[PDB]
Order: sequence, then C-alpha cells, then structure tokens
Amino acid sequence: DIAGLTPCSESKAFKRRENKEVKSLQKRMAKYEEGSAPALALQATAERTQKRFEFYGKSGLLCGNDGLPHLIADPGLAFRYGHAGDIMIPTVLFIYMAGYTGYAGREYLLATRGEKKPTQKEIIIDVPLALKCVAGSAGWPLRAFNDLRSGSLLEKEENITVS
Amino acid sequence: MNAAYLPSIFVPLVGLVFPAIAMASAFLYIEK
Amino acid sequence: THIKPSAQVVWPIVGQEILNGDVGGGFQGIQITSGFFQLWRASGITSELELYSTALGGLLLASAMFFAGWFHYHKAAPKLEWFQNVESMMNHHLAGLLGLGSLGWAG
Amino acid sequence: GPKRGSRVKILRPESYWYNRAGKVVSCDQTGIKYPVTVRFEDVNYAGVSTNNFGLQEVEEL
Amino acid sequence: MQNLKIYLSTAPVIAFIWLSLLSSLIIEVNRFFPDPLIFAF
Amino acid sequence: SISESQIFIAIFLALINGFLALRLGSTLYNS
Amino acid sequence: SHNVKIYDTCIGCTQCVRACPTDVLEMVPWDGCKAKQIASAPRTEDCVGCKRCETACPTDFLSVRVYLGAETTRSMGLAY
Amino acid sequence: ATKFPKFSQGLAQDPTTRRIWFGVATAHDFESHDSITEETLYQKIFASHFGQLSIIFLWTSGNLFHVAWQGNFEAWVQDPLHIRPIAHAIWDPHFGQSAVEAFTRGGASGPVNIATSGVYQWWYTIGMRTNQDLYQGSVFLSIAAGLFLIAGWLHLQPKFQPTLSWFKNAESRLNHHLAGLFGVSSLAWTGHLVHVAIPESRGIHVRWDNFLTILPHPLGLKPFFTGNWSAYAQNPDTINHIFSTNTGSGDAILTFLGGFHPQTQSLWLTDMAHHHLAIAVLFIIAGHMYRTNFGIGHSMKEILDMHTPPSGNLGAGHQNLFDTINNSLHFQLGLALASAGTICSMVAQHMYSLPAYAFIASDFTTQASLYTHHQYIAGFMLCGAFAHGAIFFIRDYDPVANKGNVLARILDHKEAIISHLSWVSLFLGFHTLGLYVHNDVMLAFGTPEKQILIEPVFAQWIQAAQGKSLYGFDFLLASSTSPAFNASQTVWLPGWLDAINNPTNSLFLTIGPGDFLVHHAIALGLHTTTLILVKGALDARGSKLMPDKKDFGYSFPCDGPGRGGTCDISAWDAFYLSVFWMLNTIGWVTFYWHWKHLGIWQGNVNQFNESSTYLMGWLRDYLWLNSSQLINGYNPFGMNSLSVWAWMFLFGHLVYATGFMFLISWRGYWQELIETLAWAHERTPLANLVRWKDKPVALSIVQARLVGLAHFSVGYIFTYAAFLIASTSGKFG
Ligand SMILES: CCCCCCCCCCCCCCCCCC(=O)OC[C@H](CO[C@@H]1O[C@H](CO[C@H]2O[C@H](CO)[C@H](O)[C@H](O)[C@H]2O)[C@H](O)[C@H](O)[C@H]1O)OC(=O)CCCCCCCCCCCCCCCCC
Ligand code: CLA
Ligand code: CLA
Ligand code: CLA
Ligand code: CLA
Ligand code: CLA
Ligand SMILES: CC1=CCCC(C)(C)[C@H]1/C=C/C(C)=C/C=C/C(C)=C/C=C/C=C(C)/C=C/C=C(C)/C=C/C1=C(C)CCCC1(C)C
Ligand code: SF4
Repeated sequence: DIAGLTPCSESKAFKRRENKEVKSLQKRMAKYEEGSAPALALQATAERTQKRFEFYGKSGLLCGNDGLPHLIADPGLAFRYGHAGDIMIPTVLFIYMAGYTGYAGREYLLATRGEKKPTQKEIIIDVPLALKCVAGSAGWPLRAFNDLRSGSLLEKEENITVS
Repeated sequence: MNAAYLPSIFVPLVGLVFPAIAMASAFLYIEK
Repeated sequence: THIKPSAQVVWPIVGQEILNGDVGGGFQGIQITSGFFQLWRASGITSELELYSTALGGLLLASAMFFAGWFHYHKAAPKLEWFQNVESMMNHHLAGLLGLGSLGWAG
Repeated sequence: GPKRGSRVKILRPESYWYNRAGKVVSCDQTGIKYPVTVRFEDVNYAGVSTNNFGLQEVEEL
Repeated sequence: MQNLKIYLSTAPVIAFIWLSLLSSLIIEVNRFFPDPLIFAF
Repeated sequence: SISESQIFIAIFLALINGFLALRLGSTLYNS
Repeated sequence: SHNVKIYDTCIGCTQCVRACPTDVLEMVPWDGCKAKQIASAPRTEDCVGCKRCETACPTDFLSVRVYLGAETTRSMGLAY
Repeated sequence: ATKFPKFSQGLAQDPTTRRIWFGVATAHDFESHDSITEETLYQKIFASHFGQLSIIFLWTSGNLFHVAWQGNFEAWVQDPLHIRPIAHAIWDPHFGQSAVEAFTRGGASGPVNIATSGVYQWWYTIGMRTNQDLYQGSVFLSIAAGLFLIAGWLHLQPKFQPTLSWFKNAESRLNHHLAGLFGVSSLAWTGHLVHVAIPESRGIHVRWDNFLTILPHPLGLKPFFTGNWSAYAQNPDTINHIFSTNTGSGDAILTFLGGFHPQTQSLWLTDMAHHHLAIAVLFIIAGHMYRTNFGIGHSMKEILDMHTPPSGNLGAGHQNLFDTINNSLHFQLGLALASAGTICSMVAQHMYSLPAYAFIASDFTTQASLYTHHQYIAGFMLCGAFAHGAIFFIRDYDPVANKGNVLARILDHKEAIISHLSWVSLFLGFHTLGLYVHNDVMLAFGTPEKQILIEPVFAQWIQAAQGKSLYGFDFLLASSTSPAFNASQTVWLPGWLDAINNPTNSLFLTIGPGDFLVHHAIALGLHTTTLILVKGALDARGSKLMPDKKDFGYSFPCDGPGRGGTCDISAWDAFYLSVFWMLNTIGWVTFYWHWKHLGIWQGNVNQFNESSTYLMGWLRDYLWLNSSQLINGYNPFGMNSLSVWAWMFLFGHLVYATGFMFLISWRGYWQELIETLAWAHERTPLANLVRWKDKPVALSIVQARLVGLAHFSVGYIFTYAAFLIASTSGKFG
C-alpha cells in the first residue's frame, strides 16, 4: 500500500517476528517445572507479548519488508490514509506536555521576580507559589496568545547587546 | 620498463641525501 | 560446582525482565561477580536465617554509628589534646583493632 | 545634574549593564570626567556591582 | 518544623522528589498500559 | 615498454623545472 | 616587549600597582579623578603578561588592558 | 633583520625557539610583515599562484609518468575488469623475501601498489591505449608548468610588474574567466571528445598524426552551418555497443540518451560531448555581461547599489559593498573557498551515482577512495571559508562605510542567528540520539518490534517525482499521465528511467528507516559546525565578556584568568573547535555512504536497513566484519597483501592518540619540566661544553592546539583511509 508498505496484520515477516519470539521463550521455560515461579514468570511474558502483536496487527501499523512497524510524518498522509496516531496526534500531546512545563516556568520567574532578592527565591522554591503557577499554567495556549497580542510576552528592546 | 636501475639511485638520494643537505643548510640559516 | 551465583532480581516492568538469566536452582536473576557466596561458605553460613541476622544486626549497628557521629560532634566533642595522643591511638589500633580482631576471627 | 537614587538607563557601548536599569548612588558636583556612580542589582563578570559613568551616557528613566 | 520545611524546599530536594513522582508515575502507566507505540486505544 | 631513451629526456626536462623554481623562489624571497 | 596602556576610567585604587609581580604600574598623581590619582606604566619592558592587573581593576570595563607584544629574555621570564 | 624570520622583527629578535616555530607558520601571512604596502602584497600573492599552479602540473606529470613507466596500462586496457591497475613500485631497502613477493601483485615483475587513486580509468574513458600516450602527455605538463615558473620569475621584475589597480579590476577578470577560462575551455574539451575520445570510443585510433585526415562525423559542417542540427543526434549507438571497438556502433556525435552505457555502466560519451558544448555556449554568452574598456556592459557597484529594497527591511541594502569586497582580500577568499568547497562535495555526490568514467562501479574500491576524498577536502575548505570570514570581520571590515548595509544588519542581530542555530542543533541533538538509544534498548531486550522507525516519506516522494516506481505514488515522471512524462518522453526519459529502475547502479539508492535517522545526524553535524563558525565570525568583533577582540589581534591565547577566566576567547580558538565537528559530520557521511554500499556491492540490502537503526549494528556489523581482514596483515603467521594497511591503521591511532597529549595537557606543566632539564644538561659534565643558542621553551599556547589538531586529523584520516581501502580491497564488495 502506502510507500510500498503493507499493514502489519497482513504482513508476513511480522508474523514470523511474533511467532519466533515465543518459540525461543517457551523452549526456555521447559527447563522450569510449574512449581517454580520462573515457569510462571516466563509464561506470563509469552502471553503478555502476544497481546501486543494482536494489538499492533489490529491498530493498522505499516510494516515494511523487515516486518517492523514504521510511521509516517506528513499530516496529509497520516490523516487521509487513516493512521495519524503515530506522530500527528501525539505531536499535539507533547506540545501541551512540554509547553505546560515551559509556560509554568515563565510565570514562576515573574511571580518571584519583584522582591528584595529574587536569587534566594530561585534556589529555595516556595512550593505554594510554584503550585499556584502549576495550576495557572493550564490552558497556556490561550494564555500565550494573550501575552502575545497584549504585548506582555516579549521584553521588547531594553535587552542588552554587545557592539 | 628498461630503466630499472633508477630507483636504487634516486630513492636513497631523495630519502637520505637531500634530507641530509636540506637538514644542514636549513639549519645554518636559522642563526646568522 | 554448577549453579552460578545470583542475588539481584529485576521487576518485570518495561520488558526488562529478560535481564533475569536462567542460572540454577530453579531461579532467575543477575549473575554475581562480587563473591559473597564464596565468602559465606567459608564463614560457615548455611541457612537464610544467618543472613537476616546480619542484615538486621548490620543495619542495627549502622544506626549506632550515626548516633556516635551525632554524639561526638554536637553533644560531647573531644578536645585537641585528645586527638593529639598518637601513642595511645597507635597502641589501641594496632592491638585493639588488628590484634583482637584477628583473635576474635581466629575464634 | 542627575540626582541620587533616581533610576537610570545606560547606553555605554562596552559594559555589562548596557541598556540595563540602575540606581545612582552618588552624583558629584565637580569637573570629573566620569562623575556619576550607579549601582546595579546584577553582578558583572568580574563580580562588580557598581561603576562610574559619564554624563553623556547615563540617561534617567 | 519551620526550618525542616525550608530545607525540603531547596532545589535538589524538589528535583529529587518531583522527578521521583514523574518517574514513578511514568513507570506505572507502563504497568497497566503496556507497550504504547502509537496513540490508538 | 617506454623506451629507456625517453625516460632520461623527461628526467632532464623535469631537471629544468627544478632550476626555474630555484630561480623563482630566490627572486620571490629576495622580493 | 609587552604593551600596557591606561585609560580615563581609572579610579586610582592602586589595586593594579599592588598586583604587578615585576612592579611595572606606578601611581602618578592626577586631577580629574575622585581620589585625584592615576596609574601609569613606565616599564613596558618588565610587564611579563600576567594580566594580574586586569583582574584587579574594580572598574566595569578595565582601566588597564595589557596587549601582548613579542617576548624577550625578561618578558619570557627565563632563568635560563 | 638578520636572523631567520626576516619578515618580522618581533620574531627576528627572540632568544628562544619560538622564533623558529612561528617563523615557519607566520610566513605565508603577507598582511603582517615589516612594511608591506598594498601594491607589494598583491605581488607576492600573484607570484605565489604561479607556484601553486606549477606545483600541480608536476604532480600530475608524476602520476602520468609513473603509470607510464612503473605501472601496467596495456595489460589493463585489455582486461579492465579482471586485472588491477598498478602504481609506482615499492623500493624499500627494508623487506624480507616474503613481503617483496607478497607485494608483487600485478602484471609487473617487482612489488607494486595496486592504485586506488582512480586516475587510471579517466585516462581510458578519455582513451589513450598506449604507454606512449601517457609519456607523451606527461611531458607537456612538465613543459607547461615550466612556463609558469618562467612567468612567476617574469612578473616580479620592475618592468613587467603589474600595477595595483590591475589587480583590483574585477570586471575584466569575470569577463575573461567566465568566457575565456570557463567557456573557451569547454569548447576545446568537446573538441577533444568529438575528435579523440568519441571516435576512439568506437575503436578508431586518432592522434596528432592522423588527426585532421579523418572526419569526426560523416557529414561536414554542412549541417552545422545550414542550421540543421539533427544529424549529429540522428544515429545514436546500440544498447549492445561494446566499448573501444566497433560493434553496432552508432554514428552520432552530439546526443543524449540519458542513463548509462551498459557495457561500461558509465555515462554516454555523446551525452557528455553535448554537455560541455552547451556549457561552453552559456558561459561565453555570460562573459560579456560586465563592462570593460568598450564601455558596453555593467558596473558591479551600480548593479548592487540599486538593490536596496524599497521598504527598508534591508535598510541601505547593498551599499558600499563593492568597496569592502574589492578591498578586503579575505572577503574574496571566504567566498572562493565556500563556493569551491561545496562543489568539491557536489562532485562527490554526483560522481559515485553518475559514474562518468568507463568501468568504474565495477572495481569498487576506487569509488570509495574517491567519494571520501572529495567529502573531506570539501570539509576543510568550508571550515576555511568561515575562518577567513572571521579574519574579515576581525580586520578589514569597516562599520562606518558599512553603516546600514546588509553586513551591518547581521551584526545588529548576532544572537538571533546564534540562538536559533542553538535550537536546531539541540533539537537534532536530543531526538536523533534519543531515537538511536531507544532503538538500542528495544533491540537489547530482544523485541525490535518496539522500535521507533519512521519512513523517510519526503525523499521517497522526491524519488517518486524522479520516477522511481518502487513506491506507490505516481506523480510527475512516475505517472505516465502527468504533463512531465509526456514532455520528456521523446528525449531523455526512456534511457534515464532504466538506470533509475535497475537496482544495481547506485543512482537513487532505495531509502528507509536507517537512511532516515542518519540524515538527521548529518543534518546535526552541519548545524553545530556552522554554529561554531558563525559564532566565531560574529564574535570576532566582540562579545559581552571581552569587547576588545577587534583590537586585540585575531589569534591570541586568552585575556587571562580574570573576570571569570577567559579561555579560547578568541576567534581562532572558535574555528579550532569546528574541525573536531567537521571530522564527525564528514565521518558520519563517509561511514553511512560506505556501509550502505557494502551491502549493495555484496548483493544484500538486509545488512543495512535491518541493523542500521540501532547503534550496535554500526559497531557490531560494519566495524567488526571489516576489521577481520585489516588486522591479519601483520599476522605472525605471515604477511598478507594488506599488511601495508595493517601497519598504517596502527600508525593512524598512534598519531590520533599522540594528539591528545597536546590538546589535553596545557603549557605551564611542560614549561616547569624543561626548566629541570635545561638545568640538568647545563650542570652535567661533558655536556657543559655543548650548549644551545636558542633557549628552549615550552611552545606557545596557540602553537600546541594547532599542533594538537594536526595530530588529531592526521590520525583521524589514516585510520579511516586504511579501513576503507583495505575493507574493499580485502573483500572486493
Ligand atoms: C601543509 C603542511 C605542509 C605539508 C606537510 C609538511 C609537514 C608539516 C610539518 C610542520 C611544519 C610547520 C609546523 C608549524 C608549527 C608552528 C605552528 C604555530 O605555532 O603556528 C601558530 C600561529 C601563531 O599565530 C600567529 O602568531 C603570531 C605571533 O606573533 C608574531 O607575529 C606578529 C604579527 O606580525 C608580530 O610579528 C609579532 O612580532 C610576532 O610575535 C601572530 O600572533 C599572528 O597573528 C598569529 O597568527 O598561528 C597561525 O597563524 C596559524 C596558521 C596555521 C593555520 C592552519 C591551521 C590548520 C590546522 C591544520 C589543519 C589540520 C590539517 C591536518 C591535515 C591532515 C591531512 C594530511
Ligand atoms: C522553565 C524555564 C525555561 C524556559 C521558559 C526556557 C525557554 C527557552 N529555552 Mg531554556 N533553559 C532552562 C529553562 C527554561 N528555558 C534551563 C533551566 C536551562 C539549563 C540550566 C536551559 C537551557 C537552555 C539552552 C541551552 C537553550 C535554551 C533555549 C530555550 C528557548 C527555546 C526552547 C527550547 O528548545 O529549550 C529547550 C530546553 C532545553 C534544552 C533544556 C530545558 C530543560 C528544562 C526545561 C529546564 C527545567 C525547567 C525548570 C525546572 C522549571 C521549574 C518550574 C517551577 C519553578 C515552577 C526558550 C526561550 C534554547 C534557545 O535559546 O533557543 C532559542 C537553547 O539553546 N535553554
Ligand atoms: C581498643 C581500642 C580501640 C579500638 C578498637 C578502636 C577502633 C577504631 N578506631 Mg579508635 N581510638 C582509640 C581506641 C580504639 N579505637 C583511642 C584510645 C583513641 C584516642 C587517641 C582513638 C582515636 C581514634 C580516631 C581519631 C579515629 C579512630 C578510628 C577508629 C576506627 C578505625 C577505622 C576503621 O576502619 O574502623 C573499622 C571499623 C570496624 C571494624 C567496625 C567496628 C566498630 C565498633 C563500633 C568497635 C568500636 C570500638 C571502639 C573502641 C569504641 C568503643 C567505645 C565506645 C563504644 C564507648 C575503629 C572503629 C577512626 C575512625 O573510624 O573514626 C571514627 C579515626 O578517625 N580512633
Ligand atoms: C581568457 C583570458 C584569461 C584566462 C584564460 C585566464 C586564466 C587564469 N587566470 Mg587570469 N586574468 C585575465 C584573463 C585570463 N585569465 C585578465 C584579463 C586579468 C586582468 C583582470 C586576469 C587576472 C588574473 C589574476 C589577478 C589572477 C588570474 C588567475 C588566473 C588563473 C586561475 C587559476 C586557474 O586556471 O584555475 C583552474 C580552474 C579551472 C581551469 C576551471 C575551474 C572551473 C570550476 C572550478 C570547476 C570546473 C572543472 C570541472 C567541473 C572539474 C573537472 C576537472 C577535470 C580534471 C576532471 C588562470 C590560469 C589567477 C592565478 O592563478 O594566477 C596566475 C590570479 O591570481 N588572472
Ligand atoms: C587557498 C586557500 C587558502 C589560502 C590562500 C589561505 C591563506 C591564509 N590563511 Mg588559511 N585556511 C584555509 C585555506 C587557505 N588559507 C583553510 C582551508 C583553512 C581551514 C583548515 C584555513 C585556516 C586558517 C587559519 C586558522 C588561519 C589561516 C591563516 C592564513 C593566512 C596565513 C597562513 C599561514 O601563516 O600559513 C603559514 C604556513 C603554515 C602555518 C603551515 C602549517 C602546516 C599546517 C599546520 C598543516 C600541518 C599538517 C600536515 C599537512 C600533516 C602532514 C602529514 C604527514 C606528516 C603524514 C593566509 C592569508 C592564518 C591567519 O591569517 O592568521 C592571521 C590563520 O590563523 N587560515
Ligand atoms: C560524543 C561526544 C559529544 C557530545 C555528545 C557533544 C554534544 C554537544 N556538543 Mg560537543 N564537542 C565534543 C564532543 C561531543 N559534543 C568534542 C570532542 C568537541 C571538541 C572540543 C566538541 C565541541 C563543541 C562545541 C564547540 C560546541 C559543542 C556543542 C554541542 C551541543 C550540540 C547540540 C547537541 O547535539 O545536543 C545534544 C545533546 C546531548 C546528546 C546530550 C545528551 C545528554 C542527555 C540527553 C541528558 C543527560 C543524560 C542523563 C540524564 C544523565 C544522567 C547523569 C546522572 C548523574 C543522573 C551538544 C551538547 C555546541 C553547542 O553548544 O550546542 C548548543 C557547541 O557550540 N561541542
Ligand atoms: C562568514 C563569512 C565571512 C565574511 C564574508 C563571507 C561572505 C565570506 C561570510 C560567508 C561565508 C560562507 C561560506 C557562507 C555560506 C556558505 C554556504 C553553505 C553556501 C551554500 C549555499 C547553498 C545554496 C545557495 C543552495 C541553493 C539552492 C539550490 C542549490 C537548489 C536549487 C534547485 C532545487 C532545490 C531543486 C533542483 C532544481 C533547483 C531549482 C536548481
Ligand atoms: S587601573 Fe584599575 S586598579 Fe589600577 S588604579 Fe586605575 S582603577 Fe584602580
């Protein structure tokens, strides 16, 4: 299909790749009589591993010749051809994960800025003031636009330069 | 190749002799 | 002569339980190069109960040291003259630690 | 000219406080080349928190 | 208790405590929801 | 297969390219 | 011989002159200073290049700046 | 000045050996001497170019002459595939009976070097087929070079010494170098192709004897002058055409069929004859652009000065640049290396995939030894393009006349450029390494199914536009419908779609997950190399720490351990750090090129795209298998024919490892050590009588780093030069 790939469920080497692991695993657990937890621990992993195979085959990942599932970047490809969960969705997740801690770091420096000596306030955090920021940081996309358009996000031209 | 005796003549001259002279003369010119 | 030494055991999560090697005695864990097992045989330690008794006793006397550490700085701290006695200190370390500590072990 | 305690911005090209606010600790009434003395909460590379400037450079805000 | 808090508010303490709250959480998310390659569920 | 005669012709021809450098390098360093 | 030159910015703190291990910088009296004192470098001969001067200047950007020139028997500090 | 460094009296008088060391390394810097006027500075330069230009020719006449004399040619010409080209013989007084014999591999009697240079085919695909031709050719370059050493001597005398403003006339050079140097040469070269190479490709011997008795084409110039130009293109060769003979040989001269020449698996010659003949016509037209004595043309400056955009986004735009450029040499040299540097690489990108010469991509190891040459030699040239970019800003840049220019706008924002390169280089830093590590762990714990693998979508779709049909796309040349395939269907599509779809030739190798992850490392290496160099240029003037660097010199050790202990504060030390990255981002390339090809030369695509993702395959597969052949050279059981490289590969490390002694251990330690020795030698008996003139001293700060980075590179090159050659010479792909 896409890019000369095939869905991993209808792949073949992928099916080798799944059923070659259990063999090497089970031939190993034949050395432990069931009265041993190692007989159970190995068993539980073989059943744990097969779950993910039926998951990867189902979810529709694309395995190339090797049988290993690949991904696809472009929105116009992921979206239209149906699998965007590889990056396109989690690339939104991350930004909200990263910007949240990103923007929660900016407010704290603002709130702790005006004082007698902000320095000791950076070493020793007052967690309540940091908590009020961790709370306030949520919905940073809407709070970033506003510091952006109100003009309070940038520090403008009093920055220092050299020559 | 018909010239075969040349390398035995040159290589020692260019691997030793010239580096012997260019070692001496280039030295004496460092201090005057 | 067969079983290889092992202590550390790896929790199953994150697909890392493969680190547990098939070793011996129906067990899965990391190899040991430290050499505790081949000491504990030479100390005449057989059951697991001797080990718990050292673990606790070792962890108990450890707590006695930090109290000694607290006690000899904050509470009762020797003076300079006390640390200036080498010949006492050397009589004791050489006889007390090494002299008695060898007999005790020779016993 | 400029007065003590009032905030300042510094346009001196070579400086660690160039375009950075500072508070005058003292201004001399004299003919000194560099009469005004400012003070900055920030620290220089040298560890210097104070410096003398010229009237042409210091500007009060 | 005054001064015990201020110490617990030092930089390396929170750096330890708060990462060990992520680390633990991110570890256990993988305990119940194992092997998450793509967001498909 | 190159004739032994040609060989010395070339080596002598490259011998002149040794003097024209010495004449250059002098005049250049002498400046 | 190294070059050392001094600028308007001096406060006359003498903190340079105390630094020089060869005692190059020597305080010359002056007028426009707050303390009415200015350093100066009569010997560019014996500046070794330590730049212990430039570390000592309390001035924001230095009143002394050592410009390393060529290096002689003295300015290499040779015992040989 | 009496003593050795005659050109500077600061060095001329030094009691120590630093007079000696700098005397060598300060030589070629002509802006710094006793008194160098503007006129006499251009003099020594323009004389020196005669030096470089003459040195090259002799170097070529050597290659020609040796192959003509100590090497085999005819025997190779007969069997290009099944026999090895030979280079100069191995003369060592040091050998045993075994190593002599083991190195006599070839057609010759004595021990010789199989020549991996690659020059040996470019003679045959131009075509010669006698050792006489090589000797005949090796004499000219000896003669011709003699003309410059004459010219070099000839232009330094007062009479023929050219005036300064002769050098600064930039509209005459361009007109000449474009049309005369570039263009006219391209004519002559198609002249050579049509008259010599192409007929000799079909097995017709033409030399300076029979040259003008034999038509290159059956027609005359009738078709050329009537205006009818499809005759020359009318009768191309056959697919089964056998090279250097006449079998089904087409009659055409100027054609292009695209694709290769399946016997030689190289480019069609008529296709090249058509090429240069077009380039000849372009330059010759483009050399009349700039004005000369005849008053018709353009003025360089009044082209520029009208380009300030009518907004002010660029402010004054290009204004007084033709001042800075035509005055600053280093500015002109920064462009020269940057322009020529990239092309060196561009050569290497095309020349493996489009193997112009006949019967390369057959013998493999002469591609590897080349592609790496032109990547490294392209690396150094760019790192020098930025250095002289810094020497520009540190010295001959003027902020006054440039006020509001485009150069001054960049210095106005230094950080933006510096800061964003610092973001891109970190992004590629964490994520590219972060994936290799993730892929490693997943394959360590035994499930590769968990790996992060991304398919390089774009460069796949780019190859789809190119028309590689292995993918599912069909846009432009891939789709027979698109208004592209229909346009070129008549000319270069039919051939060039065979070469791209016949997965033997390396044209557009199929890409994949390993291909994806590497191109980001490559992309990483390009940014952090620029990030360093772009910094050293913009901070050459000054930074917040030391804003004197404009007046403190260019290359200086430091400002001393004040105000935070400045070290490497200069702009030379900034460049100094680029080389270390230059040698990675080139090392990553030349690795990634080698081991993608190894699998393809060895007939398997699965060694790479399987194990290419995780970093162990690079170590476990590419490094481990290749090393087995190299280390057996010096084997105590006997000498292999790779024992040459087995030794050097060790010589490569020991220099690299020596290089750390200079980079790590700094001076003050060694200066106190020499003190103890100059005391011992001084007060010891029988050595009292023998003493030094120049008092020994631990060499200068900057001197060591320079010496240090030399060892680092010389060692970095010889290992990979030995590993590459002796891996493909041991296996033969
Ligand atoms: C190509 C080699 C030929 C073929 C090989 C032959 C074997 C090589 C044997 C080595 C022979 C040379 C050894 C040189 C060591 C000395 C280097 C040194 O102390 O040199 C340091 C000098 C010292 O700097 C100069 O130092 C000068 C010192 O001042 C002097 O100059 C002042 C300027 O007027 C005044 O005159 C003053 O009186 C006087 O003191 C000034 O400071 C100059 O401004 C400053 O530039 O630095 C310089 O200028 C730097 C100039 C070098 C830049 C090139 C560096 C490139 C690094 C190599 C790249 C890796 C290559 C690996 C290749 C591997 C593949 C095979
Ligand atoms: C939370 C505060 C904060 C914020 C808002 C930023 C924001 C920024 N940094 Mg940054 N940085 C920070 C902390 C922060 N940084 C710290 C603590 C360090 C190291 C000690 C750095 C080191 C750093 C470098 C070296 C670079 C940046 C860059 C950047 C810019 C691009 C973003 C990026 O890719 O960074 C990527 C971030 C990193 C590589 C490291 C960040 C590591 C985390 C985020 C620091 C921990 C945050 C802190 C614990 C939050 C406490 C919250 C609590 C008190 C309430 C952006 C302006 C880049 C730049 O200028 O490009 C424009 C750049 O080159 N920063
Ligand atoms: C028989 C008498 C005796 C003994 C056994 C020791 C034993 C020891 N002394 Mg010591 N000491 C003594 C007399 C003695 N001292 C006297 C009289 C002086 C005065 C000059 C000192 C002054 C002195 C100094 C200044 C230092 C020591 C240190 C040490 C320890 C050696 C470091 C080490 O590896 O320990 C190995 C540890 C073990 C083998 C574990 C056994 C430890 C247990 C608790 C036995 C300790 C007995 C000890 C005598 C205390 C008993 C009295 C107390 C319980 C009331 C060791 C515990 C060093 C040390 O560790 O400081 C804390 C050290 O720096 N001693
Ligand atoms: C037609 C007239 C003409 C011609 C032929 C030349 C020719 C030359 N001049 Mg020149 N000059 C002229 C007029 C001319 N000039 C005039 C009128 C002036 C006064 C304004 C000057 C002023 C002048 C100066 C001041 C200097 C020169 C220099 C040079 C030399 C440059 C080095 C060189 O050849 O690069 C070799 C490069 C090529 C032959 C082509 C390179 C093209 C690109 C880079 C690559 C293309 C090749 C191909 C793709 C690669 C494959 C190669 C193959 C082996 C595989 C060259 C001999 C310089 C020199 O060397 O000093 C003598 C120099 O310093 N000239
Ligand atoms: C045509 C290209 C070209 C030209 C004309 C110049 C010209 C110049 N460069 Mg320059 N440069 C170039 C390319 C070029 N460079 C490239 C490609 C780089 C990057 C590597 C540099 C990096 C560079 C730096 C960093 C500096 C210069 C400097 C200079 C000036 C003085 C050079 C000097 O003193 O050398 C004199 C001769 C030597 C120093 C010879 C030293 C030998 C070197 C170290 C190589 C040793 C390794 C050797 C090959 C190993 C042999 C292996 C074997 C034993 C097995 C001069 C204007 C210097 C300058 O202007 O400072 C003010 C300076 O500091 N250049
Ligand atoms: C393998 C060795 C190595 C590595 C990894 C780096 C990495 C880096 N160099 Mg560097 N460098 C090196 C060798 C190396 N260099 C050498 C030999 C030289 C010659 C002197 C230089 C010279 C040099 C210069 C001159 C410059 C750099 C720059 C950079 C940065 C480029 C951006 C990047 O890729 O970030 C990727 C970053 C990483 C891969 C760091 C990985 C560490 C992980 C992600 C975090 C820690 C892991 C773990 C949590 C630690 C646990 C520890 C334990 C106590 C808990 C980066 C930090 C440039 C820079 O500043 O960039 C902004 C720059 O200007 N370097
Ligand atoms: C730092 C320094 C000191 C002071 C002055 C100085 C100018 C020297 C300054 C600059 C130094 C240097 C070396 C700067 C830049 C170096 C570099 C990396 C130059 C490379 C530029 C690359 C360029 C354009 C590529 C442009 C686009 C290309 C090919 C592709 C075109 C095309 C595409 C993409 C598809 C095929 C067909 C078509 C349309 C032709
Ligand atoms: S130079 Fe710096 S230190 Fe020496 S006197 Fe002037 S100000 Fe005080």
